[PDB]
Amino acid sequence: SMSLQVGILGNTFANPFMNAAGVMCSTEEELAAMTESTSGSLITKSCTPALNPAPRYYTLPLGSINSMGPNKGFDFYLAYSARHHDYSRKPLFISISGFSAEENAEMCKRLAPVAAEKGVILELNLSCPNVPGKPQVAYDFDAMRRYLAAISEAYPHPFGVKMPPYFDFAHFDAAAEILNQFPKVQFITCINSIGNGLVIDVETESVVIKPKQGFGGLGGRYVFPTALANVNAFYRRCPGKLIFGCGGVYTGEDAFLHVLAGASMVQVGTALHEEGAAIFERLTAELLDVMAKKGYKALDEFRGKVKAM
Amino acid sequence: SMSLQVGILGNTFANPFMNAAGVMCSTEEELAAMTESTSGSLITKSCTPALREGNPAPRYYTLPLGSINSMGLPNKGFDFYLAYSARHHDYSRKPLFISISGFSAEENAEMCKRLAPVAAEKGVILELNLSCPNVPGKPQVAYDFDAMRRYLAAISEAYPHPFGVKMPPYFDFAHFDAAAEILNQFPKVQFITCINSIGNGLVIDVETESVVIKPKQGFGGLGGRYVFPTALANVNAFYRRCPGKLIFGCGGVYTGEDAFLHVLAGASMVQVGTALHEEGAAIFERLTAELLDVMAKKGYKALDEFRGKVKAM
Ligand SMILES: Cc1cc2nc3c(=O)[nH]c(=O)nc-3n(C[C@H](O)[C@H](O)[C@H](O)COP(=O)(O)O)c2cc1C
Ligand SMILES: Cc1cc2nc3c(=O)[nH]c(=O)nc-3n(C[C@H](O)[C@H](O)[C@H](O)COP(=O)(O)O)c2cc1C
Repeated sequence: SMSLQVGILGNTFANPFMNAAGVMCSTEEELAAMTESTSGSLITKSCTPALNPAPRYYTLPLGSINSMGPNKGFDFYLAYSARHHDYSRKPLFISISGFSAEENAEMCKRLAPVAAEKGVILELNLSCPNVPGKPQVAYDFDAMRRYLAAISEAYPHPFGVKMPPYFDFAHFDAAAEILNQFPKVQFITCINSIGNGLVIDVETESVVIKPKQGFGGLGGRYVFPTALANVNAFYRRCPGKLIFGCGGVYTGEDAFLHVLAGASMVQVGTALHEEGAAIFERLTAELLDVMAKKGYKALDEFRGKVKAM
Repeated sequence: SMSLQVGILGNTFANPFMNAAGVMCSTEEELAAMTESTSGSLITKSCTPALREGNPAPRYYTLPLGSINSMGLPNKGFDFYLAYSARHHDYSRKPLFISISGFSAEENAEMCKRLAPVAAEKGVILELNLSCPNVPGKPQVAYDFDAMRRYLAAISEAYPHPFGVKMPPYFDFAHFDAAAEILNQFPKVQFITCINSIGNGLVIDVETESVVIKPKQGFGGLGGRYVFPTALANVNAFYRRCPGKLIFGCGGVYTGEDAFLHVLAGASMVQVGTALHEEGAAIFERLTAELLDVMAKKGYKALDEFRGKVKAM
């Protein structure tokens, strides 16, 4: 009849839904909750080789702002991949975001045998937007290329990159031109949060998060049109790669638009932070309802088929 | 005993509010309606040396939380807005800004040369648009710092008066610092408007499975509530890094509280785009009353008492 299945990266995902990196994925107990949910997959917290002040998160009327910075260290998440994750349940992604090309490369050499033995999939975070002193790596195309070449030399398996939003076609073209030179980059996740927004509270006349003078990354309804644009822009310019959509998903109708724009998988951040892992039962049901009303039987029938006018 | 007055640029503004460039300001009838409204000021549509019809329609679309547009600088031509500044605008009612958006530094400098005598006699104030995010082929000038420096040097040579610049949003501190370092080298840049729309978003209709505006494959500039936290961040980022310039806030203003936050972040004037497109010029009566109500509840008597005073917890 109808299916939400996604056959990519040598895996059959039950549906396109997973958590966004950093949400519900830092403790063993959250990973278990994610693994136990009806999501098609899950991803770990972006980790650093070794293990920001609070409040570092804040629920907004239209979404969220965050200045998280915090992880249990690479060894923990590599261990969770090694012999703690139930792969018969769903595939697993691990997010890494070392502070240099060398840290990332070192971490990948370590991951290589786990990935080969267990099937865990690397997502390299080039876009993280609260790193004090270090702007988004992918906003500096010379640094982008150096990271991607370093990882490609150190890592034998395919991997993905999590990208910041871009806001004009020259940057979309330049980024896609670089990514298209690295065959091991098999997927691109669009988008990380929109960086360095600022939220102020009317009553207290104060910023709502402590680090970085209140500047933090935006998620949720604020970022949805930007996320769709980036998904579609890279879908069009990187036809040899998969696009994962991330940003602004609250309903199956939101997920439908991400897929229409080009998304293979659909990550859920702010809405999952608010709803918990039961959201995935609602999203799959809502996605299927939209498809039923349109007569679609599989995602491959409309992925990327947004009609221009 | 409370006041919304703003004393900047040699004028007294009755209040901080004005239209955002491009909204309700393209024809004489719209400019007259802005002048008759209670806004403290107004600004013309960004103009080119010649008249332009702009991008094919539909090119504007109302979103749940704001708007998307790819207008493409439809405008009556510089000569029209110059004549409005010189001969029709009632300066006893309120000050006037003229926005210009030539396609090259030389286009902009020729327009400024003709504007200069009108600015000297009548007092119209120039806003240079470096951020227009829908001109097919031409990317946001202020996203290329070499072009930005070139445009500013060209206008500084051509134009004798202080002027302002309308800026695209930035999203990291390296870019905030690069832009502010350039701006601080041009003494004639006296105000900075943050922000123009967030460029090249994309909206798709679920029912039709197609983009909602025609140009550029449906990609267009976002306005309205989507952009509010980004707009506040840009206002405060430049407020901090350009202490010798005024900051004008633009983006996401639908209420007097939204305007209060802009001023708290450092805005001297507050521009209103999407919300004004939807409500019309009566919005300014509501915004002033709402802003006065926020200040009454806090004991503020003037905007100088809290402008820029956001507390970093
Ligand atoms: C609290 C929080 C923590 C996050 N941590 C990470 C992270 O560690 N690595 C990463 O690549 N993205 C991180 N993100 C960004 C999300 O993965 C996602 O890109 C963003 O929130 C937009 O999705 P949304 O609109 O569904 O929230 C984080 C987001 C939030 C709100
Ligand atoms: C229909 C429309 C036309 C616009 N035209 C211009 C323009 O000609 N020049 C300019 O600098 N900005 C233009 N803008 C951008 C607005 O001035 C403003 O920066 C943006 O809409 C964000 O403000 P808002 O959230 O209040 O809408 C236009 C915006 C819209 C929606």
